[PDB]
Amino acid sequence: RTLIVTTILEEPYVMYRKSDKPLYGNDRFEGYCLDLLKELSNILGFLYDVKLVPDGKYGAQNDKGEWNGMVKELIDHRADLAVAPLTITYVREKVIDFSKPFMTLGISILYRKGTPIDSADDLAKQTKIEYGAVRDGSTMTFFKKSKISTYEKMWAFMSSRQQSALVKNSDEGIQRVLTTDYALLMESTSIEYVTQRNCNLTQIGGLIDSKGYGVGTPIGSPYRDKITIAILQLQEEGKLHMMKEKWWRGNGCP
Amino acid sequence: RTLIVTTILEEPYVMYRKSDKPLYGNDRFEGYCLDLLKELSNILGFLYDVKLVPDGKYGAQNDKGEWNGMVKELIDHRADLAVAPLTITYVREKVIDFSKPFMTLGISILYRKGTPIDSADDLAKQTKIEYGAVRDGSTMTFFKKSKISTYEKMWAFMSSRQQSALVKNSDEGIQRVLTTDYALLMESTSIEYVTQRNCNLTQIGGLIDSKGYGVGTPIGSPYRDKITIAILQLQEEGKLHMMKEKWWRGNGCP
Ligand SMILES: C=C(C)[C@H]1CN[C@H](C(=O)O)[C@H]1CC(=O)O
Ligand SMILES: C=C(C)[C@H]1CN[C@H](C(=O)O)[C@H]1CC(=O)O
Ligand SMILES: [Cl-]
Ligand SMILES: [Cs+]
Ligand SMILES: [Cs+]
Ligand SMILES: [Cs+]
Ligand SMILES: [Cs+]
Ligand SMILES: [Cs+]
Ligand SMILES: [Cs+]
Ligand SMILES: [Cs+]
Ligand SMILES: [Cs+]
Ligand SMILES: [Cs+]
Ligand SMILES: [Cs+]
Ligand SMILES: [Cs+]
Ligand SMILES: [Cs+]
Ligand SMILES: [Cs+]
Repeated sequence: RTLIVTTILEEPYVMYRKSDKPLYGNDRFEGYCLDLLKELSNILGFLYDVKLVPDGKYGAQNDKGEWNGMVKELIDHRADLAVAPLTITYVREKVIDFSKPFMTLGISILYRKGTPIDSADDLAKQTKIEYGAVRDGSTMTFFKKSKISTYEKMWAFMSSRQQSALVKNSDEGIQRVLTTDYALLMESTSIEYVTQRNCNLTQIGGLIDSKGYGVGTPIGSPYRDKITIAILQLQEEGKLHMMKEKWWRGNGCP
Repeated sequence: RTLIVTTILEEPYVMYRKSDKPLYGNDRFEGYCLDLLKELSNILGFLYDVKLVPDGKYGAQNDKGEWNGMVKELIDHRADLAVAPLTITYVREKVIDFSKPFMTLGISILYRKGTPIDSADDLAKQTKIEYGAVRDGSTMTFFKKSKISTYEKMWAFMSSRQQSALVKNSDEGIQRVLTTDYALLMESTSIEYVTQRNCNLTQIGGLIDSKGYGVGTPIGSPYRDKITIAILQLQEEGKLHMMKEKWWRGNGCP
């Protein structure tokens, strides 16, 4: 059987390969998520067809409760699997199925080395350093929904001034941190990838929560549980950690 | 109708409450897993009867391949849920359904403070300091099945003299660490709890793998997905973190 896999460009999970000529089909892509998909397909014995989500989004709900992104692709049975850094969340888990996590992480803070900022409360209690998150992502949703005082304060700040503190995507966020006085609230695995490559940046504080990425399937799909068992096998064999080290490790920080 | 919940005594997850009279029913018990069970039952709206697993085991396979412990209670439909620090593993996930994790953790090392030992490699390359794990637990299985060179060596040591380096339970392991030249390979969440209470002990190195604890249900359970959603809600609200802080915090160490 050939499975249709929805995905999205996101370093280092899914990237365009480098080549002298135009590329076609699955050969267009490489990354952690392509390696994962390869291992899963060998364990479970399926073939696969990788398609970028047409609207370029992960999956959030609008005011009318309608979904977009890779989540909507699954709800509508336009894909068999979503393989991406798709955060397992309460709201998504109500409308699609996820495997157990293939990576665990938490929200943390990307900012410059060598400053007095130590934690999110240090950001919450001031207004000179701007801070925000990718608009409509699981990090933003976390803050919008929080009832913890510090995070309520932070949400009030991020959402002020027509959400001027938010960014459209992680790359925009990375550039804003590098150039201006701005902190990005970012999933810790992406932070690790960034700070391997930008020696002037650092994670600030630890993880403010705990969550995972999981393979998405339509609700009621039989592949959800097979993929879970396959992920646990890869985890216990040390394969997922080897895959992470392959794609994360940078060129060293002087 | 009332759900039967299998569990096991294990500090600080499930413990006998302290009282001046004999205790009965759910009132016998307190701890992280009792708080979790309460929260789950309020979200999902069920009543429950907590029942200690009769053989006092978590769940492992005998040579015939028949299961025991909480895992077997679920297989046999003698319990509806298992709420305990029941590690989510490849072998278990084949025979029962686990919620998504309510806690994430890894194997690490419990040892004495003040020594030059820094990692599992340091242990593996020597014979003066003994080391082991709880017999037939998920940590022992990790070493038993590892194809990583260092962990193969460590397993060879752990299995000599008919497994004399292994212990029957965590308290025996802790007492051996306190009294003799011995390090215990232990789940990091249990190391955190021990080292807040025994000031001469410390965790050595970081986590050598990654995994979670989940709520166990029989394969096919109408509650598995409902419980996963409730866990996600409790995580996102900061309630699991608060519960961990309540039960882990000690006031005596350094
Ligand atoms: C790359 C981004 C936009 C994705 C990745 N996982 C989160 C998601 O699945 O919503 C988003 C990041 C975030 O919200 O910090
Ligand atoms: C307390 C012990 C016997 C349990 C706890 N979780 C692991 C399990 O579920 O197998 C075991 C610990 C270990 O093997 O380090
Ligand atoms: Cl699951
Ligand atoms: Cs090219
Ligand atoms: Cs294949
Ligand atoms: Cs679901
Ligand atoms: Cs700092
Ligand atoms: Cs509050
Ligand atoms: Cs700069
Ligand atoms: Cs209840
Ligand atoms: Cs009861
Ligand atoms: Cs299962
Ligand atoms: Cs050393
Ligand atoms: Cs040390
Ligand atoms: Cs080997
Ligand atoms: Cs302490």
